[PDB]
Amino acid sequence: MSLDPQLLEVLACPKDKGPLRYLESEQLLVNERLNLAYRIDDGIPVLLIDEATEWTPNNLE
Repeated sequence: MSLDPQLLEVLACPKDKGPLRYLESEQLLVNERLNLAYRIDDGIPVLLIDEATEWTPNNLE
């Protein structure tokens, strides 16, 4: 199927257990349902319960 799935694998949220959306540009893992983001810091993705930071969510009224 081409590409390199080995260097990716499946990264899921520790709480939601859902697959995080991988941003290749800045190595960001965002849960699109909780609107929370996990950072991959120097090759190490910090997947913790409370280490999730607020990301740009849905717009307001």
